[PDB]
Amino acid sequence: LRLGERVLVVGQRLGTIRFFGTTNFAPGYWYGIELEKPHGKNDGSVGGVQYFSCSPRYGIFAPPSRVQRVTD
Amino acid sequence: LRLGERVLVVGQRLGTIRFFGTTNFAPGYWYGIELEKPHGKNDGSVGGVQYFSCSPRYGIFAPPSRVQRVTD
Repeated sequence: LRLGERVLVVGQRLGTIRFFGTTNFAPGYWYGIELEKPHGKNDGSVGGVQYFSCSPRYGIFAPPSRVQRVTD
Repeated sequence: LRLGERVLVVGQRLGTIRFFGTTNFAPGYWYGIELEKPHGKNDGSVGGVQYFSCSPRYGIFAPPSRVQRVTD
């Protein structure tokens, strides 16, 4: 890992669960989460299909394997 | 994990290494990274102390354990 190298940084963002269920963008069950900061990718909808509703950029979707309670 | 519950979502952000070295904010060696999106926490400095320089919010710092090459 040298200077200039493109990388991926692993981290956690705090948010609130606003949805859990199947979706159109992918198989499986997904949590829809509203972050505290504009670090998200959507407003609760994906490709026009709504799942939950929040301000643009604060919305995000993640599989159970990437969601954990703060108290854990 | 019910609706309304506050949680932590684990994810990865893409970025470029712009620094590696010791710092004032904490012991150990830290990578300073400039993300592609305003999802960071600083402009390359922390508490007035500069390490690298980038636009506000695109800068972030992370320990070796949380940084990985894209090709991995």
